Amino acid sequence: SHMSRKIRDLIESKRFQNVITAIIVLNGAVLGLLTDTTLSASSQNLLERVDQLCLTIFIVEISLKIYAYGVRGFFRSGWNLFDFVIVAIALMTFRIFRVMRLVSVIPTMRRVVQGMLLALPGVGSVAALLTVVFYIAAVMATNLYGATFPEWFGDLSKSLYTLFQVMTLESWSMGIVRPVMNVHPNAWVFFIPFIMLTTLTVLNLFIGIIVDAMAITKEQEEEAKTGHHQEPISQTLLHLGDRLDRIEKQLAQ
Amino acid sequence: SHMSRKIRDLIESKRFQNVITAIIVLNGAVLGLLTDTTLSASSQNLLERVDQLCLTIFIVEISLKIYAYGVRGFFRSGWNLFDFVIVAIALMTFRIFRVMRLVSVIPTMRRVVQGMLLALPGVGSVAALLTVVFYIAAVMATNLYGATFPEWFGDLSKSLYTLFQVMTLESWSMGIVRPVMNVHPNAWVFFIPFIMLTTLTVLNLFIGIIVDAMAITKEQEEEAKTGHHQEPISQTLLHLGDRLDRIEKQLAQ
Amino acid sequence: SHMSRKIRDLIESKRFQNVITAIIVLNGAVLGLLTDTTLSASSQNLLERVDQLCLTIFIVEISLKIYAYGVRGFFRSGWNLFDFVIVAIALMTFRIFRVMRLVSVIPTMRRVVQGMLLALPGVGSVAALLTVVFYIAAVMATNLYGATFPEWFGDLSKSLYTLFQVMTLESWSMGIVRPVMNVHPNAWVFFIPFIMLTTLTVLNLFIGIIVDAMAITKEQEEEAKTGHHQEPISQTLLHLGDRLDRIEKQLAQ
Amino acid sequence: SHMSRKIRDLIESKRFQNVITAIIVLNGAVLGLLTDTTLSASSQNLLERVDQLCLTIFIVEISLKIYAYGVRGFFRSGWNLFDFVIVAIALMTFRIFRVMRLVSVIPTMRRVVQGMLLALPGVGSVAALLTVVFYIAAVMATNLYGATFPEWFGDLSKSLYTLFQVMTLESWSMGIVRPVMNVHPNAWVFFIPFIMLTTLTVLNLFIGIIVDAMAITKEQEEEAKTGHHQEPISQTLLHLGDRLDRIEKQLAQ
Ligand SMILES: FCOC(C(F)(F)F)C(F)(F)F
Ligand SMILES: FCOC(C(F)(F)F)C(F)(F)F
Ligand SMILES: FCOC(C(F)(F)F)C(F)(F)F
Ligand SMILES: FCOC(C(F)(F)F)C(F)(F)F
Repeated sequence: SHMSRKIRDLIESKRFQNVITAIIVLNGAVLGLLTDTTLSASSQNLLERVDQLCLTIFIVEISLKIYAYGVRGFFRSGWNLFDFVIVAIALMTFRIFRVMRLVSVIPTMRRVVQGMLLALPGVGSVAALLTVVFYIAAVMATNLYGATFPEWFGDLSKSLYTLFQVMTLESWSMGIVRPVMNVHPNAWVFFIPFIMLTTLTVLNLFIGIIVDAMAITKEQEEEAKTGHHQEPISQTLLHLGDRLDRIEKQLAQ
Repeated sequence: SHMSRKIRDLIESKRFQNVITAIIVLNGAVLGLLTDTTLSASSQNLLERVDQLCLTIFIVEISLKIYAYGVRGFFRSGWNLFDFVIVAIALMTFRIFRVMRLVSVIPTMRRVVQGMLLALPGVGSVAALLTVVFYIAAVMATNLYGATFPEWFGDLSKSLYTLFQVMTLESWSMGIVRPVMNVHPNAWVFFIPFIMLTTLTVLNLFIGIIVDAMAITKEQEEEAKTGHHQEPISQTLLHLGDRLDRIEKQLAQ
Repeated sequence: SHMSRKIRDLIESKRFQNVITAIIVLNGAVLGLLTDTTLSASSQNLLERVDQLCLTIFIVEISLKIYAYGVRGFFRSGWNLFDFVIVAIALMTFRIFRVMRLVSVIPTMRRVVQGMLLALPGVGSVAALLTVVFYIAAVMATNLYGATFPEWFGDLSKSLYTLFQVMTLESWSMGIVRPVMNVHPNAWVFFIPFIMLTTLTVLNLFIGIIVDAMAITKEQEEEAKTGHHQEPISQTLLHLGDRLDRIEKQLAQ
Repeated sequence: SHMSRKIRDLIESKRFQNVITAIIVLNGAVLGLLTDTTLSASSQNLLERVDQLCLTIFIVEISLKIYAYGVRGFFRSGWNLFDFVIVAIALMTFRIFRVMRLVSVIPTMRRVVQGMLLALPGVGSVAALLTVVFYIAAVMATNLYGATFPEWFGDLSKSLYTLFQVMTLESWSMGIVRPVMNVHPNAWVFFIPFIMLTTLTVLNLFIGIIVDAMAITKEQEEEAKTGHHQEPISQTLLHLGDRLDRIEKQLAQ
């Protein structure tokens, strides 16, 4: 109980964070050195020991945490969970994902990610509309072009892949649409509207995420530093209205 | 009259919407399975029955609607009409367009689309300017390059297609402009200004649609949930001016 | 003097504008039909008469204008001048530029263009910075790569062209930078920073034009329709401060 | 002391600035003429004298400055330092960088750059997140594809280069991902999420820089011209609250 408190004070320490950071980076650097195919077996052996170590430190850390907060207190945070899964999973193939923990552990990084996650609900409808345009476009392109262009359109999967490439504008004309039009001369009537509508919609999607993510992140940075945020101008004005109701009611008296 | 009301209450139900949704998706999934060229004839036969069914359910739905609102009440909504045409047309070649009904039937999706449609008027002039730049650029490119580069510029249609590809930046240089400059060394004086002006204008077009669409959609989401929207800060301030005129007029008294 | 006034009333008419519009479009459509290389000589002859006619109507129009406003009144407008040059020039090679007159004659189109022109001053410094980055990058790329890659970098002109292509991201890697790195393995140290800095700066340029152009255009549309614009919230608030100074000064009394 | 003041008045002069500008441009134009490989040795000799001259003028300038402000006063400005290094370095290989001095010497250009530098801190976390996604993606692509695609993925450096090309969307599909999928058919499960996440994040990075840079630059342009800036609407409203507290406190009296 005094122990809990002294440990929670270690954990919530800034030096302790710096140390977990340093270990994430180290574990990351070593997984990077291990991509190098030319390494001696002793080189690889060291590196792989450096990694067992990193992972052991994380076990202690997570222990120090589940303890100083209890099972239900730790698992109350999605970040703790994420930290827990990522570390636990290594105890049972892309280990480099452990480097994501730079996000869970560094607060300003965590707040960028939380802004983005929190913005996802409010673009869900733009994303659904994009999804529907894709699905429809892919069925039509399969039926229209699948028999004459089967590597690009031969089945629904192929069509979706190709249309995604088309929406990114990558070789959409020299590589896809001009060859298509040599066999189907009006194919531009399909492809040009597809491009116009998906590029508009995907930028609508991007801009909505970003504008909202940034506003959320900024409120969170405010709360984290002063315990509150700026009131919306919206509600500042309403309050000004209140002081003017209590002046018109004191002026009638 | 009590029937009408009990049916309108079915139709406007949330369970009924969920069911029409489920049928759109089903009809959609089956039109997707039917792109698959390898299907047995019995497989295709089933799928095609699953589709007759979906379309029959939509007939009933639309019936339940034209009735519970009458001919003129139903046809008062552009969405009802859209629903009606799309379903009626199937009763007389891209049937997959029926999946658009996910937009007409799901309200938050409908509001995204309405925001976009409603924003179109206020960019009509940017779009016209883009149209004029294209038309002019295509006439000039036809006259300048049509004889030496006829696959890309040989007629007005070819020129427009090529210029659209150029504005999207797709192979504009390695694939179009460098080959053009080997014959017409100053062609960069045409193509580089075209690119600068159309990319600026089309992004002006995109940003205007999106900024307006989003503001409209957000007002509509507000009205749908509370029957009104936020007053513009603009007009909140004017009202503050009013309470200050009735305080300066009570203070002169 | 009464004539002047009755003519100025014709000119400023909405039917007269519709008629000049109709003639611009006609002249435009015919210059378009004339790109078609397959035309009979009689077909071309007609079309070319349709064009002499269009241009004659414009002479009358401009006459009706220089008269009903006098030499100095007409030439007081940049649009009148533009109209005058474009029409006069045809009386002494890209005639299709006459279609620009759709912009000079249609007011909502004119206001889009005026917004863009008026926004140019306030991005002049971002544009200059882009210009400087290009100039410097092109000198360095010429010296670094000109001897080994002379078609892309062999002189300053070649370098600028190539770098413009690189900033648009068009084949920048498969077509330019990977071949360059086969001879100069660290060339990515030049090209990747160039891309990062020019794409950031050119989007800064684009966004500044567009945000300002749109705000200006919107003020102009306001003035054109009601003779004034919205006061900036900025100055609305200052005025609110004024009414509160005359309430604190009446409250001290 | 009177000398200092009369020299500081020269230096801070508008004619003196115009003259340093003119010399930067000249030095720049000559370094440009010197890229031209065809020059006579006498042509190159002149040009190289024109450059010694330019650099001498800059020595005097910098002297006139270090003097009229003293060692610690001059070196108090990052721009003076930059000017000093750039000029001093030439006294000990990309000399064309001297043209950057157009930025240090022209104030509206300096303010664009200061806005951008000052905005960098507040996107540091978005940039770090992009850095982490890249690092992780490059380790995984090396392990997944390095043995079968070693020119693109054969080591970490190769992977990062390729992924940067992929994020710019340049030939990402016809040139990289389709060839990859012929050997590793599910590679789209890696590449398409990479593209979606990096393009979203890099645009978040770009938009944050630009929005902040522009706001900072605009405040700086305000201060430079009137010695102060616009107060944030934020704080204008708070002040309005103050005058309403001194009216409710005078109205209770
Ligand atoms: F070598 C490691 O550095 C990386 C990481 F993740 F390991 F820390 C990074 F920071 F660049 F991303
Ligand atoms: F298989 C069907 O799913 C699609 C649709 F339209 F049919 F519902 C979608 F939702 F993904 F778009
Ligand atoms: F055939 C003519 O139509 C064109 C123009 F300019 F001539 F009017 C346009 F409107 F599309 F641009
Ligand atoms: F020839 C010189 O002109 C250039 C510079 F930098 F030298 F001044 C520029 F202005 F275009 F960039």
